[PDB]
Parts: sequence; C-alpha cells; structure tokens
Amino acid sequence: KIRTLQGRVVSDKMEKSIVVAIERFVKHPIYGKFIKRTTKLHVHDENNECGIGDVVEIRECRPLSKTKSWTLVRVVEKAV
Amino acid sequence: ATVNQLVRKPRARKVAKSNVPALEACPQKRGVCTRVYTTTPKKPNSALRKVCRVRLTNGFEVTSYIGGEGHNLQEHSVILIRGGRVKDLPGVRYHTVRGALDCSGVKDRKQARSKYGVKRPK
Amino acid sequence: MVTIRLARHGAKKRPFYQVVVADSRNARNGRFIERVGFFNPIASEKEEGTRLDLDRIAHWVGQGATISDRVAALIKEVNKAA
Amino acid sequence: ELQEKLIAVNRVSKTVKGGRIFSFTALTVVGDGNGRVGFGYGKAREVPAAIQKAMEKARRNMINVALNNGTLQHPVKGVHTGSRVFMQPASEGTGIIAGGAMRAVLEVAGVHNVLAKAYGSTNPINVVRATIDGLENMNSPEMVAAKRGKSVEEIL
Amino acid sequence: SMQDPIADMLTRIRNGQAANKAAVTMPSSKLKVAIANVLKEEGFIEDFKVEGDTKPELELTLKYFQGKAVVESIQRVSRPGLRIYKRKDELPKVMAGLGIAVVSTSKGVMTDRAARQAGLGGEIICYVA
Amino acid sequence: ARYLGPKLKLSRREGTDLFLKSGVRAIDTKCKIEQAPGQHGARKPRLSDYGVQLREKQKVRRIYGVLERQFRNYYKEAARLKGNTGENLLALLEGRLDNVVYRMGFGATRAEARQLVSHKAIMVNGRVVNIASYQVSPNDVVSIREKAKKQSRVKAALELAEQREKPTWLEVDAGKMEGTFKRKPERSDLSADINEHLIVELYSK
RNA sequence: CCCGCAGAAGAAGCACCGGCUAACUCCGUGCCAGCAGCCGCGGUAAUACGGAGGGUGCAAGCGUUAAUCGGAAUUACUGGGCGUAAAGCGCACGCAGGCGGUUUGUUAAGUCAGAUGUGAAAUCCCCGGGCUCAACCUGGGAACUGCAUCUGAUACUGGCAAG
RNA sequence: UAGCUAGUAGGUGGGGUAACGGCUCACCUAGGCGACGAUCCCUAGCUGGUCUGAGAGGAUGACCAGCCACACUGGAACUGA
Ligand SMILES: [Mg+2]
Ligand SMILES: [Mg+2]
Ligand SMILES: [Mg+2]
Ligand SMILES: [Mg+2]
Ligand SMILES: [Mg+2]
Ligand SMILES: [Mg+2]
Ligand SMILES: [Mg+2]
Ligand SMILES: [Mg+2]
Ligand SMILES: [Mg+2]
Ligand SMILES: [Mg+2]
Ligand SMILES: [Mg+2]
Ligand SMILES: [Mg+2]
Ligand SMILES: [Mg+2]
Ligand SMILES: [Mg+2]
Ligand SMILES: [Mg+2]
Ligand SMILES: [Mg+2]
Ligand SMILES: [Mg+2]
Ligand SMILES: [Mg+2]
Ligand SMILES: [Mg+2]
Ligand SMILES: [Mg+2]
Ligand SMILES: [Mg+2]
Ligand SMILES: [Mg+2]
Ligand SMILES: [Mg+2]
Ligand SMILES: [Mg+2]
Ligand SMILES: [Mg+2]
Ligand SMILES: [Mg+2]
Ligand SMILES: [Mg+2]
Ligand SMILES: [Mg+2]
Ligand SMILES: [Mg+2]
Ligand SMILES: [Mg+2]
Ligand SMILES: [Mg+2]
Repeated sequence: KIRTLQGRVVSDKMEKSIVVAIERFVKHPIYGKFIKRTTKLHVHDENNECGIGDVVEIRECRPLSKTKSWTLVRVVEKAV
Repeated sequence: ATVNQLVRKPRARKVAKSNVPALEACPQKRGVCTRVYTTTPKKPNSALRKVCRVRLTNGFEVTSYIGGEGHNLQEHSVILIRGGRVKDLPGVRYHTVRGALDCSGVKDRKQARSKYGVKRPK
Repeated sequence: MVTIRLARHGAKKRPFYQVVVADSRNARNGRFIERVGFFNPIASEKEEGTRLDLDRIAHWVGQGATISDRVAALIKEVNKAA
Repeated sequence: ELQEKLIAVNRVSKTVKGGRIFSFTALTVVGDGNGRVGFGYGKAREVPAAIQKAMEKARRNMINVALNNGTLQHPVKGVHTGSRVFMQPASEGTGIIAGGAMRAVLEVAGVHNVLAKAYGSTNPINVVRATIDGLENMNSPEMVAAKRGKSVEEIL
Repeated sequence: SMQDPIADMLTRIRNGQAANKAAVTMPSSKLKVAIANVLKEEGFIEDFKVEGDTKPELELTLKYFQGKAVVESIQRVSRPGLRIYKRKDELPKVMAGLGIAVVSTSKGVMTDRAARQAGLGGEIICYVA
Repeated sequence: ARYLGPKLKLSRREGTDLFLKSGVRAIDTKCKIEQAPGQHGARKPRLSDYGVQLREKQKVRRIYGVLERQFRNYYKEAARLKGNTGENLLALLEGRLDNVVYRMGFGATRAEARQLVSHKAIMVNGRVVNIASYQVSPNDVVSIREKAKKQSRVKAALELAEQREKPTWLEVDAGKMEGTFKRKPERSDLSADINEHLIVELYSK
C-alpha cells in the first residue's frame, strides 16, 4: 500500500513535468468556517501524457528535479 | 461581521500608545538639569509650580516635576526621573525622584517619608 | 557509545539520580533515549529507594550499551536483594 | 421574615420656576430568601420617606422563582434596556459571585451559589429589572415535564 | 433567494407560536419530516402530516399549555454560512438537559441525549427549549 | 510575622469575644467591649458590603493568628480541594498544630499554645514538631514532652479548659497530657457565628 | 541534627485615613505653600496641604515607578454594531469568491465511531512518599484537546449520474 | 511594496557528493512563482513552556530541556568517522 494524492492538472506544457493542484477543505483555526486551500505540486510524468483538466493520482518519490519530488501514479477521467 | 469577512481581513487589535515614551520601558532614568524654573498651572487652579528641563542619558529632553516643599537644584545637577503625569501642568510628564543622586530629601517631614527621600528621624 | 548512567536531579544536599540510557556525548542531565529506573541515595527507611527496570536494562546491554560503574553496582545490589 | 436591602439612593432635581427643587430616589428590594423577590422604586422628598415608600412598593409586586436547592435550575440570560445580565448555577460552596445590584437581588432571593456577570450598562435600576426578568423566565424540571407532556425522568 | 429551508421551518414555528397560530404549513422534504418527527416524538408539537405528491406540503399542529407556546426558544446553530460538527464527548446540552439539541448522526437524526447514549456525534442542526 | 500588639483592641474592633485572653475574667469587666477602639468609637459607621466582608476575614484571621500571605495560601488550597471551599478553609485552619494543642487543653490561649509549640514542648507521634502551623492528620497522638509536662502554666490551662466547653472531635487524656485527633471537624461541629461565604467572596473580587 | 547554660534577655518597620476603599479629630497656612490614579482639594472654621493624637491595611518587609494580562463584551470566533450617538459605498451590471429548491442511485472527500503509531523528559492537574511543616524533591496516573495510517457509519455537506 | 524570476522552470548528456538533486556544465525546450499575497521594507532565534484569563484567547521565549546560528569582521580550504 502506497500513500497517494488526487488532484487536477493545472499546466502540462513542460516536457515530462506537470503542475497538479490538490485542493482540500480545512476547518479555520479561529472562525470555524471550512475553507478551500490549494497546494501546487510539480509532478513527474513520462510521455507527458497528462492533459490539463485531467484528474490524476500522484505519489511522492525521490527528488527528480530542483522542484519535483512527486511522480504520477495514474490518470483518472482523462476526458477534458 | 461575517466570518468570510474576518477570514479575509482578520480583526486587528489597536497598539497601545504609551504615556512615558522618554523612559523607553525603564523604571527610572538619569538626566542633567538644563534649567530650573517655575511655571503657572492650568486655569482651574492657581500656584507657582516648580519644574525642571532635563536632558536624559538617551538624548530625549523632557520637562519634569520637582515635588516637595523646597529644593536645592541648579544647572548641571544629575537627577533621577520616574514616570508620572501632573495633569494640571501641560508638558510635565515625569516626576523627579527625591533621594536620588543630586536630589536632597525634603526637610522636616514625618509622613510619607519614603516618597520623599527622608531618613528616619532619631 | 550508548551508556547507562545516572542523571543527578533533586536539590542541594538531597541528590536524586535517574538512571537513563543515553548517548555518551550528551550532557549528564541532557538528552537521553529512555529512562529505566531511579536511585535515591538518601531515602529514609521503609522507602524502597532504588527501583530499576532490569528487563530494559537487559534489552539495552544486549544491543551493546555500556554500563556505568554505579549502575552496575545498583544492578548487582538489586539482584542480591531479590 | 422578609429581608430588605437598599440598593441605591440618588438625588434628583426638578428646577422649578424659582430654581431647583431637590428630591431623592431610593431603589430597594425585599425578599424572603426562598424563590420570592420583590424590587421597588421609591421617589420622595426625603431619604427616609423614600426608603419607606420603596420598601412598601417592593413588598407588593413580589414574584416567585423556581429555585433548586439554593441554586438555579439552568443557566439564564436576562435582558432589559441597556443591561444584559447572565447567571449560571454554580456548585455548592462558591457562594454568590455577582455585581452589586445582582448580589443584593440574588442574596435576598435565596440563591446561595451562582456565577453572574453584567454586560453593557450597569445602571442599577435596569440591572435589577433584568435580573428579576431573568430569574422569572426560568422553568423547573417538573413544570417543564408538565409543559412537554411527559414525566420527570423522561427529561432526566 | 432561499438557501436554508431548515431555518425557514424553525422560523415558521417560532413565528406561528408567537402569533398563537393553531398550525403551520411549509413545503415538505425528507429532512424536514425527520426533524418534525424528532420534535413530535419529544413532545414539542402535537402532530404533523404531509399532503400532496408533486409539491408535498407538511403541516405541523403546534402545542400550547397555559395559553403559552411550549417551545420557548428554537434556534438554528449549524447554518449554511458556518457548519457546526461536534464529537461525541463535545455534545452540548441545552438548558442543562431540560431542552434538546437535534443532531444528525451516521444513524440518522436524533436528540443529543440519544446520540450521547449511543456513542456517536454529528452535525448539530438546531436547539429547542 | 507575629502580631505582638494588644489583644482586647482586636476584640473591641470586632465587636465580639475572640478568646484572645485566658478567660479567668469576664471580658466586659476587662475592657469596654462594645465600644470601638480609639477616640471615634462611640459612633458606628454605616459600613459597606466590602467593609463587612473585610472585617469578617479579619475576624477569622485574628482568631487563629494567621497573617495574610499564609491565609491566602490556605484559601487557594481549600479551593483546590474537593468540596465546599469555606468548610475546607475552616478545616485547614482548625488542623493547625497550634490550634489542635489549644483545643487539647494545654494553653489558656492560642498565644500560649504557640509559645509551647515553638519552644519544643509538643510531640506528634513521639517526634518533636516545632512549627506552629504544622498540619496534624486524623489518627494522631499529640503529647506534651516530659520536661515541659511539669510547667504550671499547662496545669492551669487544663483547669481553665475544664471550665470551658470541651471540643468533640479530639479525645484528650488530661492526666497523661496526651490527646488524640480522631477526625476532621465538620462545619456543624464548629461555632456557628463564624461565617465563611463572605471570605470566599472576598477572595474572588 | 541532638544535648547543656545565662537571662526577656539581641531583634518592627512601611503606606494610607474626601469618594472609588478599611479607617477622624485638633492645630499651622489661607487659590500661597502644596497634594493628586480619576473626580478633585486650598480665597480665615481644610476629615483632601504640613504636624500631632488616634485608627486602618501589610509585615521583615512596605511603598513609588516600568512592563504584560485582566476588568475591556473597549476588535465581540465563543461575545458588538451601522434611521438620529462612529458606521450602508450615489446607483447598477458583473468575472473570481461565498452560499444552493426537491427526488433517486453511487462515492467515501468533509463528517462521525473504533483501533494502531506518535505527541521527549521537565512543567500544569490527581492520588501517594521524603525532608520537624511549607517551599522543594519525587513515585504512579491521566494530558499533551494534535497529526498520520487502517477498518467501519450514509444522517448532513460536497462530487458524479438520472430526474 | 503588484508583479517577480536567464541557472531562472524543465529535459538530454557529462562532471561532482557518502547520497537524490541546476549541485555544476554544454545543448535544447520557454518556462516557473503570484490575490490562497509572489518580490520588496521593517522587525525577530524556534519549541516544550511562563504570566494572565472561567474559557476561548492575549502577551511572552530569563532560569531547566530539545533544535538552529555564531565565535574580532569577510572569505577559503586542510586533517579527520
Ligand atoms: Mg459600556
Ligand atoms: Mg514571610
Ligand atoms: Mg469609609
Ligand atoms: Mg496626600
Ligand atoms: Mg484660623
Ligand atoms: Mg484651621
Ligand atoms: Mg487621599
Ligand atoms: Mg492632611
Ligand atoms: Mg504598574
Ligand atoms: Mg477581550
Ligand atoms: Mg458598541
Ligand atoms: Mg450629527
Ligand atoms: Mg452620525
Ligand atoms: Mg444608499
Ligand atoms: Mg440542497
Ligand atoms: Mg457549488
Ligand atoms: Mg471518510
Ligand atoms: Mg509529608
Ligand atoms: Mg511528578
Ligand atoms: Mg510530556
Ligand atoms: Mg448528495
Ligand atoms: Mg545529471
Ligand atoms: Mg552521471
Ligand atoms: Mg534540493
Ligand atoms: Mg535579532
Ligand atoms: Mg537572534
Ligand atoms: Mg475575559
Ligand atoms: Mg539566558
Ligand atoms: Mg571566522
Ligand atoms: Mg568582544
Ligand atoms: Mg578528508
């Protein structure tokens, strides 16, 4: 079993890289409201097969570049 | 009012403004007497109040009260000042501490001796 | 490397030692890995005064931990008492 | 057996043609010390006449409160013009912790152990109005059971 | 527009009680019928019915004692602008237990007392005293 | 650390007998008990609620001989403990060694009992205890040591005690000059003209 | 730490007393000297200035100054307001953003329950032990209101599909 | 304080470290961060904790313990686990 995250592809232009947003809900520490927060991750893909809008499952791996420490596991709903 | 609003611009407490800036969080400060004079009080009351101008070790120059009946102070006297307004005397925000370096105690006092630097009478 | 030794707490003239296993480089009263007993040298009568978890004492020695002369004395004393 | 406490005396003025006419106003509160507390105002030209007119009014206009072993049934909030009041049933031994106006009302009422606090205007006449109103709008397990159409335990 | 229909129900109750109305009627819904059910079963209203199929209208017959409303206060807590969830050990009790809080749990909507005794917290829909 | 001032003045201020003298006489034949101390004594003040709360706490302190710092610490400890803070406060006061020795005969007053204690004349469980405020516990035996047992003050004190009311929660053997602290006193056991709720209120404001 | 000896023998000060706030009289000065945290007090009868007597509060300490929190619900999430006291933009359209009528299916994201790991020791708290007591030291507990993982619940919010 | 950024973002290959990595280099792609506050200015060691507060919070980081940084100021490397 491998820990994994799910998010959406906000940019796929880079060669073999993509940026994914793993937006999440979090209770506000003071005011109790549940707020959306987003975390952008540079993720590694081979073949640059992930298109923008795709929902993708990613995993954490060794450093692959100055800013990439996550890799793609698989695409969910590749329709866009 | 709305939570959303507070989440965008949190409540922001006002910073308390001090009443004794020349002391800069020091209980007492030392300073030299530049001039010693008397000033008229505010309109409701009436008297000749003893004050001094004081240059502090930190550069600040302030006016300070010289409480008590009688004082032997002149220019180039090094005194100690403490916090404390006089209200009916605008500008004077510090109180000279009797008993300090070149502040003599008030003569012939029996009550409140410790507030005026007066030794215990034999 | 890892050693089992006493850390002197308590107050002036009333020493109280806590036997702890720790990296020998850390300060006497500083970072330790696990506490495993105590030793009161000034406890009155009827008070146990010295209680040592001898099973963890074993685990750690089995893993190459050394033993102070004084904890070695404590361990031999407790083994003699019972 | 009724207990009476003078809460506040005040000097008012009427400034008639000739100048000022001074009079006094004594706000008092009587009570038996067992779920029964009557507060009363008293305006009179003299202070003794005022304390007495006020006692007299307070002695009538008295109400009952559903106490619970010297403490309240449940937390209660009170409201009137400027004065918001809040009272909570404390455990036994604490005593009465409250502002002066409330201290006097709760004391004469018989509330032995309560935590209270007044918010907004502490004007005594309105604090007393709001504490009285708070205690009066306070129901009891049996009365609430009757209202709700069940028994006591069925509330617990 | 209309964005909290549960608050709307609470308000229709409070306002009809204050206006000594014998009954009140509102557009129905499963969640409303479930709250009316808990309210009725706990004795804050007489009864309720739903009438119609395409636009089901729920009707609550209110309850009075001494020409007074049985429901002294009734307020929405968790609301669309601030959802309130509590754990089992944090469950409030209103009026020190004399009233009730309606809680929605993994096993449906029930009172605070019930959910406490059953060991499951949830979303605090409203308070009633 | 000890009040060395005149006693009957405190009693006059408190308008009541505080048991600060031996009891050989009638206190009203020893001072103008009702009259307040000082020149402005004949007139009574219209005393605010804060005044009555303060004067009541002062009354209790002056009875037992405890100064403010220590009395405040007693309050904090009574409050922390379970149960009524006021009753726990009076239990704590009544558990002091000086108090127990005074309610156990040996001393005409608490001042004498304190001097006996301080001067290494009292043992609890056969050990010399020399601090007045030592808290004695249920099932204790306090005794006068042999060398102090022949002091004539103590004999007189037990006689006067024989003329005073005998406290319930202590079992005293006067012959042996030996006594037992069977149990902590309840509130109903202790005088009913000491009030507590004022003291608890005074320390919350 | 214990024991022996002399002898009350070597050991009490500080602040305040108009209201807030517990505690008042006289004499001195006379809008001067002076006091003051605020309101204030003093112009010949001062409980407010100075002294005395008396009293109050603390006590080997007591006051003054500086700083933080509280009281201050006086930045209000708990827990405020906006007709006139400060406060609704001059009005409208509208992208982000916030919120969403009703029914069914599904999802386990939020949510809840349980378990596992972790949340250093010390500190706070509870029950005990040791110093003549306390301070102090110490034994054992909970608590660290959190995070992560795993297994469960379908009420509510969210997603997807059909209405 | 509204834009900031050319080793900057990524890829291929070479070198280098105990180790992954623009860590470095040559080439290619022209990116990457930013209203959920990037860049810039002022201030500041961080935490267990301390004080206060009913609580939520507010202020704070002396002593004890854990971590970081520094050793006249600015750089560099050697020996060595
Ligand atoms: Mg106000
Ligand atoms: Mg002391
Ligand atoms: Mg007075
Ligand atoms: Mg004065
Ligand atoms: Mg005269
Ligand atoms: Mg005169
Ligand atoms: Mg004064
Ligand atoms: Mg005077
Ligand atoms: Mg201060
Ligand atoms: Mg606040
Ligand atoms: Mg306001
Ligand atoms: Mg206007
Ligand atoms: Mg206006
Ligand atoms: Mg308008
Ligand atoms: Mg909906
Ligand atoms: Mg939506
Ligand atoms: Mg889930
Ligand atoms: Mg002990
Ligand atoms: Mg401990
Ligand atoms: Mg811990
Ligand atoms: Mg749904
Ligand atoms: Mg490479
Ligand atoms: Mg290579
Ligand atoms: Mg790196
Ligand atoms: Mg710095
Ligand atoms: Mg620094
Ligand atoms: Mg508060
Ligand atoms: Mg330091
Ligand atoms: Mg260097
Ligand atoms: Mg140097
Ligand atoms: Mg080398």
